[PDB]
Amino acid sequence: MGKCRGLRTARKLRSHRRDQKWHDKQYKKAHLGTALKANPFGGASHAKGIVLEKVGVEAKQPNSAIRKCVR
Amino acid sequence: TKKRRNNGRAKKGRGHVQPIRCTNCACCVPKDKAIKKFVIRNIVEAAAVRDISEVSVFDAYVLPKLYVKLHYCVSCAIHSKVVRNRSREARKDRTPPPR
Amino acid sequence: KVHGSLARVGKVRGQTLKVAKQEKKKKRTGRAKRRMQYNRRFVNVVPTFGKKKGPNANS
Amino acid sequence: GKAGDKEWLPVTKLGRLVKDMKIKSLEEIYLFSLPIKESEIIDFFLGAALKDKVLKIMPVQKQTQAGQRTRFKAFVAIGDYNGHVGLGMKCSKEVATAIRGAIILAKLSIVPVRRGYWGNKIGKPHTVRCKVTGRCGSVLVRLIPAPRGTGIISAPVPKKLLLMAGIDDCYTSAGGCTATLGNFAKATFDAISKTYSYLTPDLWKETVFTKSPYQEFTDHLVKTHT
Amino acid sequence: MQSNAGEFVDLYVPRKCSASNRIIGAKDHASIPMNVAEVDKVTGRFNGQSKTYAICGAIRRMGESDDSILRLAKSHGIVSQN
Amino acid sequence: MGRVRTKTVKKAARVIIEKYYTRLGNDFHTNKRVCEEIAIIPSKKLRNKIAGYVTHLMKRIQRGPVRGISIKLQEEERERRDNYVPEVSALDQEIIEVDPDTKEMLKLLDFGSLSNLQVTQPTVGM
Amino acid sequence: VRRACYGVLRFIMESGAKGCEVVVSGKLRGQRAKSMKFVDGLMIHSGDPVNYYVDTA
Amino acid sequence: SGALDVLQMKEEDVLKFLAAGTHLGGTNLDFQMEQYIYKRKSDGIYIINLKRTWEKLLLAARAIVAIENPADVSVISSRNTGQRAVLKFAAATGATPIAGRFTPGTFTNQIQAAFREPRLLVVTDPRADHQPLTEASYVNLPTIALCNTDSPLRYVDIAIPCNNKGAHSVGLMWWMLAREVLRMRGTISREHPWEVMPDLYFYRDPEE
Amino acid sequence: VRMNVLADALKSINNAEKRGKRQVLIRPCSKVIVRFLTVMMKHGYIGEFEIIDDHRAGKIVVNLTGRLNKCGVISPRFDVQLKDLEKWQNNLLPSRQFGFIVLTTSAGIMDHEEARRKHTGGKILGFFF
RNA sequence: GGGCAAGUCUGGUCGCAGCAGCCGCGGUAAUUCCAGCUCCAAUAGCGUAUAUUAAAGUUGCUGCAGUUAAAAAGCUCGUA
RNA sequence: GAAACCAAAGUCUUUGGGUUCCGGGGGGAGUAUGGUUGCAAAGCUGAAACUUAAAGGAAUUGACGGAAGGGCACCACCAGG
RNA sequence: CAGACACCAUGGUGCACCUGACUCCUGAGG
Repeated sequence: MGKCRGLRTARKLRSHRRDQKWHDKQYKKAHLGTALKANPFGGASHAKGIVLEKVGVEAKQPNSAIRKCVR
Repeated sequence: TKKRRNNGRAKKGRGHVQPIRCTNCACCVPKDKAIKKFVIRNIVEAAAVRDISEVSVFDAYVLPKLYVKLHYCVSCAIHSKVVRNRSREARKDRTPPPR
Repeated sequence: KVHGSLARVGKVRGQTLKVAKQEKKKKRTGRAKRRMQYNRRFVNVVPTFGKKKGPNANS
Repeated sequence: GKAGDKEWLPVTKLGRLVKDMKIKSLEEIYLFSLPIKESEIIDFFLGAALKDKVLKIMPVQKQTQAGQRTRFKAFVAIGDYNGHVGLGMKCSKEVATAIRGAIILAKLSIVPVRRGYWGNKIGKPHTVRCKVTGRCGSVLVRLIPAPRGTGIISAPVPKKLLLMAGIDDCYTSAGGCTATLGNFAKATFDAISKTYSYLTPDLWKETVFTKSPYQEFTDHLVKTHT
Repeated sequence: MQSNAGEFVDLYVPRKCSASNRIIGAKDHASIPMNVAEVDKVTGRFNGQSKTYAICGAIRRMGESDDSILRLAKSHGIVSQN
Repeated sequence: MGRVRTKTVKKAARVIIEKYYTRLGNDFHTNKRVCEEIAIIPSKKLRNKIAGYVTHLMKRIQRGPVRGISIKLQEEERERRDNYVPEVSALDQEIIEVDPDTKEMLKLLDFGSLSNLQVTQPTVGM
Repeated sequence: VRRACYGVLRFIMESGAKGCEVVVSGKLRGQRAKSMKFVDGLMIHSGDPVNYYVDTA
Repeated sequence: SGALDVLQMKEEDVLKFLAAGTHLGGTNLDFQMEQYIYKRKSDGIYIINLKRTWEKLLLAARAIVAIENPADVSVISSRNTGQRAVLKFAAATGATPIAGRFTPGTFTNQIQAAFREPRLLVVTDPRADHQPLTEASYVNLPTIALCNTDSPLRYVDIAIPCNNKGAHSVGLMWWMLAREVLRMRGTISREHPWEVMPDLYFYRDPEE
Repeated sequence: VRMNVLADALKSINNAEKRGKRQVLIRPCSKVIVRFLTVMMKHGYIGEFEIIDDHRAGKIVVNLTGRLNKCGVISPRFDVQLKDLEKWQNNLLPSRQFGFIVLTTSAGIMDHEEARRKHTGGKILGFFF
């Protein structure tokens, strides 16, 4: 358990929960805006681009195939 | 998890101890986390004594003993079978082999 | 890994061709089809024949 | 074709009394809190409206001296829809055998589960009178009574047990490992049985205790031995 | 366990105890009573009419039971040399 | 070393000894024939091992009952012999020294006796 | 497989047998081999009496 | 109770008790036997209260009574000193006898080479008859037992203070028990004592 | 040292009851303890108690019965305006058919059924059933 | 194919093309692919991507965990 | 309590005595970066991209040990041919 | 217990697989 629970300790609970919230990986990435900055989705849902080149990709094991991507 | 409750002999109610050395492997080990062995043995052993008792004259004296308090470190004490591996149930006993 | 060379594409589709059975009957519309499933399964032939058997099972 | 058979062999006072019909129900036995070591007793008083559900057929194994070894572990649950249920686990060499033994074990273990109400008191029990919790391996299932028409709000494996139990309305919350199914059923089994173990103020009123059926039927149950 | 004014819900009514005031549940082990015979006194020779005490799993596993039985027996009588 | 007796032999031997005690001798040759009469044994080597062990048993048995085996008649005889009376119970033992608290146990049962006093060199028995 | 084995096994035992065993060997389910033993009663493999006492096919 | 003067003890019993060495006990302190104790002998050892030994013995005896078949009380001893003891009890009262090894599983095991059906167990020490004591609480059987100040009291209902190890102590208590049950229901009758001596019980006592 | 006195008393009784023990020594002894015990006693959950008087602070010996299943403490106390009483009652009691939430109201330490009739709320002490 | 409701499908391919949120299939007798056929689910709607919410007692006020799984400051004094 | 254990690691879904500290899958990393203390060596605070459905605990059963007590065989040794 | 106690490194892979219903059916008679 391990928390304070007096008759005036509202402030302490309120701030302690806020401070610990940030630890979680799922929370942190989204709230610091990292998701937008690094990846093109987060702040968009679909996005249109121009094809740079067609790539063949000799897929990393396990599974033996040529995966085949575009850039 | 603890594989020995006392950790090879305890050091509880004592905050630190000095280290003793091994008498045949010379390596530092705590005094009460290591094997301590009294060795009382005759001066003329079971070897010499047979001719020493027959040849002696003008004598009436019971044989001296050599007293030495050996200390062995864990690795040497297991090796040369001062102590040896035992059942995990048997470990909970502080009762050792009689002398 | 990284690579760069495409090789073979549409290999399986290059030797499989589609065909059609057409219709004796239309595939049924809305309410009629929903009712038809309940009748075909239960009120027919009230079930007493067989057990442990699927609608498309070969088991 | 194939057909069943039944045979009675007593090794105990209880078996003889049941067949002679000096005991007419399991409820008497439960009250006196005496064990049941014969499947025939349950078969004789019921033996109809007993549904056996195999909860899982999952194999386990141990490694033998030369290569592998494997066996089937079966979980069977049994119960009427009148407030009696059992659970039996058996492990055997083949799937069929494991379930066959499991059924017998399930019948033997049959225990009354008390049925109560959410708040009602007319129109006959639809849930439990008290919230009951059971734990198995760090899984905890908490059964909470629910009012009529709510239905059983539970995961499939606990819902089936509750159905047999005669609890038609229940809220559940389960916390802990959700990957494990044998534990989940076992924990729910612990919970349902606990309803009798709760002392309610409607159950306070005291009784003068049994004089034991062994003592009273002593003369009757001389057949060649008491 | 009654419902309403005194309608019967219930599958059976369980035994109770008076050595710890706790019910004997539902099929439990180490749950048995203890019929002590009455003697009619004065002319001797057993006459009925059992005194029964109910012993639960709980008391027995906590090794209480010996003392308890005496308290129960003495309080309601009757045994010679009290 | 080799050819220690098996369970099959010993079981049969126990059987035979109990139920045919008076018939059985102590001589291999005659016992071997008795085993033909009182049993069907499908090999001579087996019958010989049975017969053999039964003589060895009879020899031990006729010194009274021996380990792992008993004959009903001998059990009856020991029973009757043991009627043994080692007290009659109190000796009488009246008015002798007793412990100072055992004394108050007699005293408050309307008797009393002579009693030990004083403590010297405790711990007691040491 | 199991139904067939159980029916024949049960019938042979019912006729009067000290015991019996039925083995089905070979492949099943593609490319792996399996054996199963469906046994009931008493069976020996010991010495010369096995030839006399047990009939096989 | 019964007819009543000799059920408040008598000198005859007090002499037999003292002779058989019942009175001495262990040196372990108590928390469940403590009530029974009369007084403590100097520097350890407890003097049991004969008054308490009586009442418990009678309550035990009474529980065997009100069964119309005495066979479904199993008298149990694995102690050597009490093998003869229980054998005599079984002749007298009509108990089903268990002398020497119990052999685990006779109140348990559906498939077994022996099964006994009791309703009440009487034990001579539940730290030697520990197997019956454990087995009984798996199948809902009450157990009386002869307990000293270092015997387990768990799964024992009614304890009878007594040394109950060795000598004539185990014998005498079987004699007195048999005498008591026969008084209420037997053919001694009328709550007066037996014409059989305790010496028929006791141990074998090595025969010269 | 002791920052609540209810919490110690309630535990003490329950732990006794588990054993089958029919006595406890609770202390420091306060007005609220007396009041809680009397309401509890009236409904039959515990047996009678006896207050021994000392100039230390008092000590109470409670003779308890096993008609109780749990007496919990709501520490720290919360306000109840008769529309959080309902929320508590469903949450923390096994049915609405039995058990009492015991509060302190300005019209006296009372069970919540009486509270509902008065329509006087206050601070929640604990509960039992 | 499993989670997942409905193929111990038929032809084709054979770790290739593809499938694949995740677990995993496909290296020749593929119930996962590619077509056909059949069946299932929802039905004028359904699929997909993504934010957020529920499930999640995986942020634990109600209601978390910290001997060993992630986690008691070296220890004490001590003011807010 | 998951067990190993543990009269506390008990009085926890029947969840709540007081107060404090730390954790939120595993790696990147006590690294980067700024600040701070230190003569120095060093100490404190302390990220991200990306990577990945297992990292881990405990017990169970096997296999294996140049770990400890054992036995048995001329497919092993001994004495020898 | 209370005689002697030495170097020695390296090395790869798949298929272990999952449901219940007793006849040789007797076949002169039946």
